[PDB]
Formats: sequence, C-alpha cells, structure tokens
Amino acid sequence: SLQAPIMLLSGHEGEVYCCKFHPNGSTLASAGFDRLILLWNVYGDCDNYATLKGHSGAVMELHYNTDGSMLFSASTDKTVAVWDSETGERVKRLKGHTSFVNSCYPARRGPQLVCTGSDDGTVKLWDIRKKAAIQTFQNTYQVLAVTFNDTSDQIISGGIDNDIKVWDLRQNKLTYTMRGHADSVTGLSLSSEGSYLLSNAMDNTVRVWDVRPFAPKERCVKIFQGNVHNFEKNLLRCSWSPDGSKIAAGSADRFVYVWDTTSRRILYKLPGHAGSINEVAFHPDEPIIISASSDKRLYMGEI
Amino acid sequence: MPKVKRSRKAPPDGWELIEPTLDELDQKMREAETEPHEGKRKVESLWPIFRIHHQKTRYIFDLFYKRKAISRELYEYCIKEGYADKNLIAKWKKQGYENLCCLRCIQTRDTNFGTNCICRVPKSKLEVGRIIECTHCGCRGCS
Amino acid sequence: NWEDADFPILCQTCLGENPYIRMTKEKYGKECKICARPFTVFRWCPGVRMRFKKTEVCQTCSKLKNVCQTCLLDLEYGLPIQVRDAGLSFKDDMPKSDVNKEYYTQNMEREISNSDGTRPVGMLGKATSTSDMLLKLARTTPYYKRNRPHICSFWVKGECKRGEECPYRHEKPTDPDDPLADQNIKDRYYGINDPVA
Amino acid sequence: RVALEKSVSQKVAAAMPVRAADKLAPAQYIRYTPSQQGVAFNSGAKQR
Amino acid sequence: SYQKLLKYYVLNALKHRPPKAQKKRYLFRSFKATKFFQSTKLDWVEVGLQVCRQGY
Amino acid sequence: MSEEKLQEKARKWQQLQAKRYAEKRKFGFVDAQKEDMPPEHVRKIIRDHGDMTNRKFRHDKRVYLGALKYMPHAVLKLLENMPMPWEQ
Amino acid sequence: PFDDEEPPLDYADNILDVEPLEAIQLELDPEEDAPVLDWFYDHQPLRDSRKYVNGS
Amino acid sequence: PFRTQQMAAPRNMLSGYAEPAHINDFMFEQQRRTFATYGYALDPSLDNHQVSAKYIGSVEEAEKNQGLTVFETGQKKTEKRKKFKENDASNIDGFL
Ligand SMILES: [Zn+2]
Ligand SMILES: [Zn+2]
Ligand SMILES: [Zn+2]
Ligand SMILES: [Zn+2]
Ligand SMILES: [Zn+2]
Ligand SMILES: [Zn+2]
Repeated sequence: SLQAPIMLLSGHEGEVYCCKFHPNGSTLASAGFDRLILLWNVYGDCDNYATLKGHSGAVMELHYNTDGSMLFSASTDKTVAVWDSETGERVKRLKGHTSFVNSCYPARRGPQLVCTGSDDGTVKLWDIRKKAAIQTFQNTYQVLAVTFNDTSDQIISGGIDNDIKVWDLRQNKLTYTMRGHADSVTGLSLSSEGSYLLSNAMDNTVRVWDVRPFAPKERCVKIFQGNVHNFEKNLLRCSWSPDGSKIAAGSADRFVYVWDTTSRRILYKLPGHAGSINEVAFHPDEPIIISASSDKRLYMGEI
Repeated sequence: MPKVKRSRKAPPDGWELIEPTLDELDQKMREAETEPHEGKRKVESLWPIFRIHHQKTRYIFDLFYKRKAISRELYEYCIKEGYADKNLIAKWKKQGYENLCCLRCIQTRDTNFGTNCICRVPKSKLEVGRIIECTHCGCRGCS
Repeated sequence: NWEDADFPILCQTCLGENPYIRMTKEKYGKECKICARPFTVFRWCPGVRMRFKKTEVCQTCSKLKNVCQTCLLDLEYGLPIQVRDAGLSFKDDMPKSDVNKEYYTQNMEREISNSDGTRPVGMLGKATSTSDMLLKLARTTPYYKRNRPHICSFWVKGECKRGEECPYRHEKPTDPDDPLADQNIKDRYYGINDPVA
Repeated sequence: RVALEKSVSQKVAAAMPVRAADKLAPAQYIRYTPSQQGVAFNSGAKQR
Repeated sequence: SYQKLLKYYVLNALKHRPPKAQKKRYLFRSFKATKFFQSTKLDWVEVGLQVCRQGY
Repeated sequence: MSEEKLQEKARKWQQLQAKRYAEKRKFGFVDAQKEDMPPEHVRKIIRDHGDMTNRKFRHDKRVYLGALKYMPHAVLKLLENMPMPWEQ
Repeated sequence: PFDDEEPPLDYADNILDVEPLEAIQLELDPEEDAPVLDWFYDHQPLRDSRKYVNGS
Repeated sequence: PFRTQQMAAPRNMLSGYAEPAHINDFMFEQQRRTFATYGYALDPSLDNHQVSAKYIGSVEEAEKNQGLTVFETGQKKTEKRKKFKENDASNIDGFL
C-alpha cells in the first residue's frame, strides 16, 4: 500500500477521459480534454514530474505496451502520438484518418502494431516503422472502441451500429458479429488471458464476451446492470483486474462501479466525484484504483 | 464641406464614379446623427448608425469582390479614409459570417453568458416565426 | 450586514418548467424589499415567454418565514403567509417600525449565522404540527401565469409602436375597483391584510 | 495560517480597489434536487 | 535658471531607485475586456471636446 | 434496427461530434477580439446625453459620477497625445 | 479663448466641415534632403514599411 | 411521522440539496435549447429510477420529431414567412 488511502490528484484543467497504470505499477499517465499528458508517481507523494504536449485536440484514448516503454495516445485531431515512457519526446506521429480518432490499441507480444478507429467509418492498422497504414477496414459507421486479441490476429471493434464486429487480419473479411446491445458500444477491454472481453454500451448493460476458437455460438456470458449513460454521450471505458477477478466500468451518475467477475455482484460503488466518470483502472500489482472523471480530478482508492 | 480627407494626396483612379453615392451614403449618416430621440428607445436610437455603416461597407465590398470594378489602390483608399470597415469586410469573407451586421453581434465579451446574440441564430432553428430585433443592432437574423 | 450566500432558495413555479436553467449572480445587486440590506440577486428566465424573474428578499428573510425569495409563498405548500399563520400560530411578531426592524434583523441574522443554516429557525417546531385546511386548498400543479410579462403600458394608450415585437402582454389589466389589486410587498410578507390570503 | 491569510486578502482588497481591475468568468454548474417531487414540477424530473 | 535646472537634474540622478520589477497591471486592457467599453478611432480635437464636456 | 434508423443515428452522432469538438471549443482557445466601432456611435451617445437633464437618461447619472474618479487618468492620456505642430 | 457663459462647440458640424489650416512644415531641399523628404512630417513616419521599422 | 415532505427529503439548505455538477457545456446548452425550442429534453437526474433513458417534457412531440436537437438538421421544412429584400447597398433609402 502507498501513503494514505484516497490520494486525490488534481492539476488537470478540463475533462479527463483516460488514465493508465504503468506495467510495473510505479507511475501513472492521465489525459483528457486538456491537450496534455501527465506523468505522476503512484508512490511517495504522487507528484508531477513530466508534462507531455504535442496535440491540437482532445486526447481520447491512452494505452501502454507491456514493457512500460512506449506511450501511445489517440487524439481528436485525426492523429496518434507515439512517445517513450521516460525522457518525454515525440517519437512517432502517425496521421491517416479523415475524421476524429476515437480509440487506439497496441497489439501486445507481437511485432509492433496499433489499431485505431475513427468517425469516418474506418478501422486502420498501423506499423510504427512504416509511416503508413497497413490495412483499412471501412465498416460503414462511426467506430468508438477498438482492441486486439492476444494472438494479434483479430480486430475487435465497437461502433454505433449496436453490434461488436471482429475482423480477421488474414482473410480481411467480417468474421464475427456479436448482437446483444440495444445501443452504441462505447468501450472495449480485452482480458489478461485473452479469454474474455468486457464491453460498455449506451443501453446501460455491461457485457462479457468470450473470445475463443471454440464458441457456444451465443456468447452472452455475463450481464451487469447499474451502469448509467445519459445525455452527455461520453465515451465510457471498462477495465479488468490483473487477475481477472474484479471489473471496473465508468458511469455517468458519478459512482465508481466495480463488480465481482464470478458472482456478478457490485463489489464497490465508491463516491467522491462531482462530475461524470470516464475511466476506472486497476493497479497491476496491488488493489489500487485510479478513477478519472469530468470533474478534472483523479482518485486513488486503496482496497 | 468634404469628408475632410486625411491623405492630402490625390485620390486614385476610379474615384469619380463612386463618389456621388459615397457622398450620398455619407449624407445619410449625417442625417441619422441628428435625429432627435423622441419615440425612439434608448437602444433604438443607435440602430441607424450600425445600419448605414453596414451599408457603406457593403457598397465597397460589392464593388471589389463581386463586380470587380475597383482596383486595390482605390479600395484601400476607401478603407483608410473611413468609408469601409476593414474588420467587417474581413468577417464577410468567412464562411458563415456573410450578412453580419455588426462586430458587436459576434462579440462574446458583450453578453452575459459569453455567447453571440440571437441575431446570429439560423432562423430555421427558432422554429416558431418569432420576430426578433437584436438590441445592439436592430438586426433580424444575419445568418 | 451584507447577505452573500450562493444559490437562492426558490420554489418550483418560479424556477421554471425547464430543468436546464441559466442564471446570473450579482453579488450585492439590490436591497431587500423588507430587510432593506443588500443581498445577492439571482436572475433567471423560467421558460420561453416568461419575464426574467429575480429574487426579491434576503436568504435570511426567507429563513425567518420559510418562503421563496420571489413569490413569497411557503416552500412546502405554495400559499400566502397569512393563510399558513392562520393554520398555525403567529408568535414571530416581526417588528414593522424602523429602528426595531433593523435591530430585530441584526439579532436574527446573528442567530441564524450562529447556527447550522438548514432550518426555519423559529417556524420549525410549529411546522411539525401541520395539515390543517391549507392542505385541502394547496395548489397541486404550478401556476405558470405568475411568470408572465406585464401589460404593455404603451398599448394601454393605444400607442404601442413595437406592435408584434413588444415582449409585454397586449391584454387587459385588472379593474382597480377590486380588493385583489392593491397588494403591497410588506402586506404580503408580514401576513397582514393580504386579500389573496 | 491558511484560514487567516484569506481574511487578510479580503481586508487588503480595499487598500487597492482598482489596480488591474478584476476578471470574472468561472462559469460553473450546480445540480439541484427540488425536494418538492410529486411531479408536475420540473416537467417530470427529480433534479435540475 | 541654469543653476536651478542643474539642481533639478542632480536631484534626479541622486535619488534614482532602480525600477523595482512588479507585476504589470494594464488598466485599459481590463476596461475593454468588460462589456461596458467600446473602442473607436477619433480626431484628437473631438476627444478633447468630449473629455472637457465629460468633466463639466 | 432498420437501415434508415441506423443512418439517422449515424447522422445524429456525426453532427454531434463535429459541433462538440470544433476548433473554437478547445481548452486554451482565446476567443475573437473586440474590434473597432464606427466613430459616429460615441458621437451620438455623447450628443444624446447632452447635459444629463432628460428623464430618459436618469439611470446613467450614477455612472458619470462613478467615472469622475478616472478623469485624471483620462486627462493624462489626452494631453500625452497632443498633436505636434507639424501635424494638422 | 472662449467666454465663460459660452457653451462648448459641437465638434460634428463645426470641425468636420472645416479644412484644417496648413501646419508649420519647413520646405525641404528636394536634392540635398532627399532620403527624408517623403516621410518627414508624417504622424509616425515609416510605420507601414517593414524595411525601416517593425509593424504597427 | 414527525417530519414533513421538506423535513424528510435529503436537503442541504431549506429547499433541497444543491451540489456542484461538471456537465460539458455543449451538451448542457444542447438539451437546454432542445427544451426551449420544442418542449422536451433528456433527464439530467442521476438516479430517478436507475434504468436506462427517459425523456422529460412534452414527450408526445419527442417521438414525433424523433428526438432531435437544435444543432441537427430538422425534419420539417415548410411555411416560410416572406420578407422584403434589397441586398445591394447601392440605392440610398432603399437598403435593408
Ligand atoms: Zn445581433
Ligand atoms: Zn448587428
Ligand atoms: Zn444581425
Ligand atoms: Zn431580507
Ligand atoms: Zn417563487
Ligand atoms: Zn407592446
């Protein structure tokens, strides 16, 4: 455990859309509407050391690699930024989209790949060494959330067409459609094993989908209720615990939602945010939670 | 008698064909300056000034960009001598800002909530046919 | 002393039929219509064809008598104060003469600002015992004819040169030979000879 | 000391009332629950 | 007269405390940020007649 | 649902995301400048407020006395810009 | 210059109509004082030429 | 039973509970002008029943016009009011 439980963090200036724990679990990156990326400590006194500029838009999605070396930022000026975890330089800026980049995700354990989705209907693949798009998938509609499998062979994509679509990289065809959400899917998260994938959607139902070679063909595994979406139409993100045992989801009624993955029971409904919440995230070693909301502030819950 | 001009150099080439109407617009402005406020409200009495200022500026704007009947030299003379507004012309070249009355009606510092005037709202988006006179300007729907 | 408290104490027939309100806050804008000390004036527009209502009395003078700051009616029932004190007791006896009024106001302001800031400081215990006849004539649904722009006094002389553009009503004012017409502010506020009540 | 310095600043603000005359636009939001529900009041809502 | 003007110059040069770097105030930029001041371009004589009538 | 409803839902997300992340709505966006006004505007204001005896301008009587405390600064800025005998 | 009971003049008619009565302005030698003669009696002389000053 | 509707409600100052929100400016003013233009808007209450999404207003016109806002291209386009026009600024005492 670190310091005293709470550790409220301020310094941000507008809405905070995203936040990620470092793969060792010793520092933190937060981002939002501020057109700024902040790198803060998780231990000691949790004080700022690095501020990262280099955007002309809202920094929508934030991620890491599995090493804690490369920092990937998806911004709302049709570009993606690639940085180093230390020393703070613009290493690789990649511009291919004709509209707003809603989400990005790095393919882990493979060769370096990033997949992004944008409002023009495009889902694009990106090799960091090539300065060019690798494959481009016109769905037809706006795409909000995009992630890989562990095998770096599929694109799992959520849009506003109420249907999670899985693209195969080798066939370049629409492999899977997952029906079961009644409104637009705003956030996807693939588990640490690759077995399960967590989804938020605007119909206020949090869904768990098993991504396996062998399927029951009706993949409606687990259903969570209580999550609130409203008129603000925010992009709501979900996250897995390191052991896959706990599930966090952002909500628009200012309550931090954490479910138990086996009993489908609300473990934690932590208050303390004036504004609607954007992303709740688990520390990779210890049960510590960074929660990021539109009230410009961050919270460190210690379980 | 004149506009007394502040250049002392002779005016440029195409001057003598736009001079009767500029002097006629200028005579109209000197009429509006002296109109005694009687049944003309405290904000309503400054509505002719913004309208004629719009009219003089639109006149030089129509001759240089639409009709192409004035050179750069004559055009910039009329801006320096105070016949056109350089800042109102600059907004009319923007995309949506093309019948703008005033520079006040797009100034967000001049309003309570930090916003434009309802003068600038598209008339389809009011949906009812309500009749509107902007208090700054007297305008009924620029946009 | 000044008043200076955030976010006024309002009913629902004056706060509007829209759940989205934009109000302005002026720090020491007007003086109170009763207390005569300056307070924080909040100005909002309820709906579309409304009047831009504003708070008329202090937070303190509404905490004394449990009322809304602009309609001066009970927050719970929506009735005049003479009706509610008729269906209760009248033991407040706020002074009306000058020096006594400012002295009573000073002392009650010290009393309220030496307390929590949540309860109608004297009206609470008597506000427990309720549900007299006032509940059987309490208004059920809001009377949005209150939030309504005044009669155009240029249209009364048949000389409204704004015509269709005037935001004031072109309809009849009430006949002044009516008991329901005089209605002073202090008469509505102290509970004395209020013809509505 | 943090409580005292604020009152000090509010006193000292009179000593120079207009030097770089003030600035005001932190336009803020507040969520309010009418405590009147029984709905015909917001239009059918619980908050505003 | 020359002796007295020298005296004024020497009293200037003696009691010269250095500029004392403050925070800049900009009064007229604060007036025209408000909704009560507009800006225009006028002949100096018109402004002088205005300032005299306003003081009166 | 239908292709019509999904296309309408696409339109009413594209318009929303366009008008919600415009270039004029970013965080450190200093909005447009207060510009110059026509010089006849202050002329008619000064001329209508003649000597402040009309009953129509009785609400601005309080503001002129308020402006009295800034008359020395206006005098200074006036005489600082006196026009230099070679200027007409 | 004006009388005590004399109200101040309106700027508008009385000075917008009237021509401004030539200033002092020494006649400069067109050969000997050539690099100065074009701009010497202007308000802020070489203001709109980027070669001799910066901007406005 | 010794408390009224006001005394049983979780209130903060004499008329209810007031807490600072942090709603996005555009979406707030969107729903505000949506109610002020047509007569309906989405609900900004944060629980109220804790199920999905209800409209609060003249809800009958909400489904008629599909729940559109002011920032979006409208369904109806008819019965425009006719006005004079003289956009030339060349004829004096005829320009409007
Ligand atoms: Zn306007
Ligand atoms: Zn205008
Ligand atoms: Zn206009
Ligand atoms: Zn009071
Ligand atoms: Zn009221
Ligand atoms: Zn009228």
